[PDB]
Amino acid sequence: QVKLLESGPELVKPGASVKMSCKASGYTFTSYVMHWVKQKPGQGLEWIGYINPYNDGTKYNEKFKGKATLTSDKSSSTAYMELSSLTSEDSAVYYCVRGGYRPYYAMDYWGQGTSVTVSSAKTTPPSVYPLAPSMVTLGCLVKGYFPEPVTVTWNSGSLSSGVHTFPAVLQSDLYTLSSSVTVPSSTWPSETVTCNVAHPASSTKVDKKIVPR
Amino acid sequence: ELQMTQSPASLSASVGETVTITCRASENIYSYLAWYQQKQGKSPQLLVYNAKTLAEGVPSRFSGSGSGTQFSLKINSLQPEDFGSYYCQHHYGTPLTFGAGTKLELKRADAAPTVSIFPPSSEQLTSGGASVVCFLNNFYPKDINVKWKIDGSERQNGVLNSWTDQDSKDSTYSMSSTLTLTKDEYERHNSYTCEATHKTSTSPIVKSFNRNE
Repeated sequence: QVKLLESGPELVKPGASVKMSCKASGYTFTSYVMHWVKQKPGQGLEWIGYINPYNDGTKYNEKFKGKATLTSDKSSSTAYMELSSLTSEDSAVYYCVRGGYRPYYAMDYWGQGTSVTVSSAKTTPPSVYPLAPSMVTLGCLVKGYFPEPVTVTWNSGSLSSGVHTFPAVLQSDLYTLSSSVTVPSSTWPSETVTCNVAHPASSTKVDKKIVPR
Repeated sequence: ELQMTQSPASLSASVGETVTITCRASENIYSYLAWYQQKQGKSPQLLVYNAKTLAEGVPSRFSGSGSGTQFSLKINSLQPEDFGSYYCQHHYGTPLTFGAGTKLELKRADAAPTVSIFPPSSEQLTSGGASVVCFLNNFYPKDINVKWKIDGSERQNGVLNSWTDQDSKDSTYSMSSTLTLTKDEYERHNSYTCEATHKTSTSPIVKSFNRNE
């Protein structure tokens, strides 16, 4: 299978630079060009330019000219994009995409994408606070972490149905999010309920049990 | 540069229903247009290239058409899997410009929220802060207002709100509303009131608790 493998998430300071990677396999790396696409959260897809790994030739979106540099290494089937003088407006998921091979090159293979957060704000774990009052709605509040994302489960995925885990909001240069779980009144608090919060940037895992007050 | 105008931005519809997405090029792009589908949290997927050829796997219900400057994507008899976002893109020449995107959402009947209010957690209190949380769960449509009231006087400062994406099982939305105060300001009052105003009723659904109970 044709497969594109991108570099893990980045947290950079403004004014700095980042360089991401795209490992390509399952086809002749030199035979297809490699495009780069930018997507800010909740927003559209945006084309950057592409590298031709065969002759190292490049074509750029005017707007990203002198923001993004594209490169490739033949020997290791690898595509690279560097972004310089990083501003908050560079905070976005970035994709590498293989270019079709027709006739007319249609973009066909997308990688998982690489997330970049351009902030002076600094890695910070969250505080996890419980939320206790035929159904009961319990909660979990995830306050003051950075950067995104965090993952929430309840009872390590035992409780999948009836969960709402809301999008984080920037609370004074730090993120805040919450999560609700609805379960049968009879089951609680006899059966225990626990929110499992993970913040991979800080390698912190949290586990609040919801105690009835 | 080349300009692509995609319409509409958002569209709603029922399963079994047929919808059309339009894309306008500001210059003759002969027939070099592609369409993509992207679901929340996934990478985009090629649907149509060369303006009307389906990619492999793509259900027949999808159907591209057009030439020169006018293009449209028809999805016949929508299915649950079809809901998500669509993008057009010029694909043979630079710049491989994307449309702005169309978000496609599911219709259901108006639905009142299940509102829950939660008092600041004692653990948060020891940290000097106090967050009052209130969930307005599984409602339709997305428009809703929440009003916060402390001893019966409205409060706008320190209110953060977050809405989920459309629910994939029942098609409702859920909002979370957070009122943040300090332990002092908080300790200085009693009544904490969450009022939800929604086309589903004339009376706001009021949820409340008294700090001293």
